[PDB]
This record gives sequence, structure tokens and C-alpha cells, in this order.
Amino acid sequence: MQIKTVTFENNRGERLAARLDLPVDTQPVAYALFAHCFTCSKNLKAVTTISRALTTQGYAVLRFDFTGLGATNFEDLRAACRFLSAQYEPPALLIGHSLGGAAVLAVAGEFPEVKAVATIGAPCDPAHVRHLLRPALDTTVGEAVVDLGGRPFRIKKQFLEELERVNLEDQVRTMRRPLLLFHSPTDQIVGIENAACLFQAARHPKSFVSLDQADHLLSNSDDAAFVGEVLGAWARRYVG
Repeated sequence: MQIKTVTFENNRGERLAARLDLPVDTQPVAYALFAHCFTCSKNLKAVTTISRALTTQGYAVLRFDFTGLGATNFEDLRAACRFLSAQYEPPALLIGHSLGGAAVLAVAGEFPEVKAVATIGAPCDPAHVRHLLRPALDTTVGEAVVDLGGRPFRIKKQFLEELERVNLEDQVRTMRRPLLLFHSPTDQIVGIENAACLFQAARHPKSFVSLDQADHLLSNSDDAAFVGEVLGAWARRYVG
């Protein structure tokens, strides 16, 4: 594995940063976009453990920090996908954790080259997102403060507005791509009922893997390794 810092712009010319994790394979089996909220934790051990499991299997992984902790919206995720399409290969796998999971599910259908989608702890609807969010104080307008049980962060109000308008369950039903949902039954932030909701909305192929006693932010790195290894093995059926 080699890790690189990358930079790219969105359609407003704003500069975004990400980390690109490359495998030993000169040609990766696939490039994955991984939109996540693990930056809410005390460290990045969860996301680097997942990413390392994927690079071990030959994937390249673009880690996109959805929290902005180092304000996000759908266009920033699209910008990351365009960056991969231009400078690498269009991503064949989308991965989303927490709010990032809701985001990748809502945009996956926009990208024909995406062959598989996987999420971790994703909420299924606006009511369960509202549980996590409150309006931020205006000065910079139109943002919200998110609480996932760790470091809080800001996002654009446009995110929930757009998510509510496109309807996540409709998007999942019409995605026409294989889906893998990970969720902990003991998740205190986004309840396990959200995974059942998403699974019922989806069409086959659809899959679900239980994270047993894991927490929302995967603070046990054994759980993060598990997610990465299973995800990589599963997606290989579809990406090549």
C-alpha cells in the first residue's frame, strides 16, 4: 500500500483534499470512493484499517472526509468522482459510512460506471438524519451541526433538503446495482432499523452483514478490519 494526499476542485472552484490509498498492483482491480465520518473519532484508525484491507485485495481507495473536519454537499462527492474519472479510473465501487452512506446511495444512480455500492451505519430516511442534526447559527449561511457521538461537525442544509427531495428509498430501489449494507445491532446513533428499511427498499442483489457489538464509529479496529475484508471480497464479484 502507498498513501497519497490529493487535491481537486468542485464546480465552484473550491479546493477539496482527500487521501488516495494505492495497492501493490500497478493496475488496481478497481478504484473506490469512500465517503466517511470516521474523522468524528479520536483517531483515523477505523478508516485506515478498512482502506488497508481493500488495498490488500488490490483496490485503490479515495477516502473523502464527509465531515469537513480534516461544509459538505452532494456536489463535493460528485467532484471526487470526477477527479477519479479524470486522473485515475471512474470508480467502480462506492462506499459510504454514516451520513456518507446516505449520500453515496443517493448519487450512485448518477454514475453508470459504479458497479457496486456498500454502506456502513447508513440512515434510511430524513427523520433518522434529523435525529443527528440541528441548524447552525447563520452569519456563512445555510449550514447545520451534526452529532454522531464524537467530534461534532458542520454540513450544508442543502444536503438534507436535497436528500429529502430525491428520496433515498426511491434512489435505492432504482439504483440497479448490487448493494451491501453493514450495520451494528447495537448502534446507538443510527438504529439498526435503518438497515432493514434500506434492505426492504432495495432490489436484488442486496446483502446485509451484521456488525454484532460494534459502535457507530467502529472504535474496535477488529470490526473495521472485518468490514474492509468482507467488503473487498464481496465487491470483487462485480468490479472485476
